[PDB]
Amino acid sequence: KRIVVKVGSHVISEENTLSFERLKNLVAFLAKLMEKYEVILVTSAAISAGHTKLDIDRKNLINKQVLAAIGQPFLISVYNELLAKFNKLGGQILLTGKDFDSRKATKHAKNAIDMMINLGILPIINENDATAIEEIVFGDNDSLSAYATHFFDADLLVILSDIDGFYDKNPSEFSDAKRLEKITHIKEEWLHGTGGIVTKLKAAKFLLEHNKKMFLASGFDLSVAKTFLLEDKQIGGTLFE
Amino acid sequence: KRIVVKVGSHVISEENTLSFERLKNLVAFLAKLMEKYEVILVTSAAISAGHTKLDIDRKNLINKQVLAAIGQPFLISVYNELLAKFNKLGGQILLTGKDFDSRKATKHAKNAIDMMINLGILPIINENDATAIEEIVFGDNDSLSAYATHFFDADLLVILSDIDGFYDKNPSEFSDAKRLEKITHIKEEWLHGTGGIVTKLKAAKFLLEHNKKMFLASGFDLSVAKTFLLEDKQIGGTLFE
Ligand SMILES: Nc1ncnc2c1ncn2[C@@H]1O[C@H](COP(=O)(O)OP(=O)(O)O)[C@@H](O)[C@H]1O
Ligand SMILES: Nc1ncnc2c1ncn2[C@@H]1O[C@H](COP(=O)(O)OP(=O)(O)O)[C@@H](O)[C@H]1O
Repeated sequence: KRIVVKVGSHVISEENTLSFERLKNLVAFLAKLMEKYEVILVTSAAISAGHTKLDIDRKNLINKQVLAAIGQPFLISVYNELLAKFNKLGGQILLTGKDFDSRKATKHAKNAIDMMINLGILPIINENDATAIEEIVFGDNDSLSAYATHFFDADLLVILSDIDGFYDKNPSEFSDAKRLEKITHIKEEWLHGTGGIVTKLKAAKFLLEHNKKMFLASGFDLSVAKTFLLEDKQIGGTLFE
Repeated sequence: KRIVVKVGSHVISEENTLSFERLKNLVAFLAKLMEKYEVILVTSAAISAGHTKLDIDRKNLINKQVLAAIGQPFLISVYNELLAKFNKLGGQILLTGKDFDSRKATKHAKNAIDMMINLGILPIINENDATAIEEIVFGDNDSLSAYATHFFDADLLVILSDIDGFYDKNPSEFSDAKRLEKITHIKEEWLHGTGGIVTKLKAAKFLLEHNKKMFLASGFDLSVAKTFLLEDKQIGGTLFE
């Protein structure tokens, strides 16, 4: 069983810094996951990381690309210092949605990833923000992680988010919103920023169409994600299957 | 006036370590060039950098991709530590030859690069070894650096190398080999590893055909390159124009 874990920007960053508390917790979780599964990490937050090195505004798209260029290698260095605690290494992979249309590009990427996994190295994927901007504009890697799950032959995508699950209505607006534990179909009526719930549901529709699964849970408190993946009991979050 | 400096793996590597000395020398040189020019760096040695962290056999191709994934971000952090001496930052760009065929990918890349240069950030380009292997197999970024030069609107590509220039015959094999100081045409008759002189000549042919220039010079002794670029005077190397 191979899983893809996707962590959004908010999960690993505050507005002016990286969240070392949350990164530490995530990395300890990934180290444990790696004993039980083959694990691929899809990370965001290169822009946050770059912003710690260069204080320019994030609204302009081209500014975001520059910040990502500066931030990406530093973000990887942070993951590597934290992984060192568990005697693990992380390898950087940059991909775009268009790479996934290419048999050749996908095959080369899968070769590297498969071998990393074989050596117990953690593959860490992010968008190539030099050549593509889709995930910077809208989605924050939700789609990229879904494509990775299918094309690298993983069984499950786990999205760790500031959203703890999918509800019958917006849970931040409506205190009576009820959590949907299981979704087997994504309604078209359900479908610029991080992407919100819509990019999460679009990723799920892609995965459902390729007979794969998605689990949506909190990256702020890892209890639900931990119990699902390590205790095989669902006590929160939404499973799409 | 904009230039690409390409540094090969030999020039910044030793047998089982990075050449920190020659990197330091390179960065000091780049810091002075930035006073006079818009500068783009194309670097190799992600594989050497990775072998420093992971002891697997460098001769296998998929191993090289893995070593590059680990090494690339570490290599960038070493550039950054050296650039901090001049209060400079580097930003990572990963490209492939195939990216250069797409107008959209190249455009997104140039947008980021142009802005980095405006802001004073050094763009540091390498091949994306997840999705392409061409330069790993044969050429060591000669061709990628030629494409970068043309498509990001630089006037001159400087290749820094083992060899101090292009010669009328192989200077390793012949004591009377004469160095050709200026070259106006690439004879088709002149046309796996780092590539030898031929990938350098293919690069020059590409650039002459696009009304651009190339300077082949030593990366071990920077005097010829420094004098050529900072003192507009050729005392060595080969100029292609
Ligand atoms: N039906 C719904 N179920 C869950 N969350 C929803 C729903 N409708 C709206 N939201 C809201 O979407 C918001 C944006 O999510 P977002 O911040 O993009 O997640 P991430 O940062 O992990 O991408 C959340 O604050 C959430 O409250
Ligand atoms: N006509 C020539 N001019 C210069 N070098 C040549 C020529 N023919 C063969 N060579 C060989 O090719 C080498 C340059 O290629 P390479 O070792 O790949 O350089 P780099 O260190 O830049 O990767 C030279 O050191 C030389 O031994």
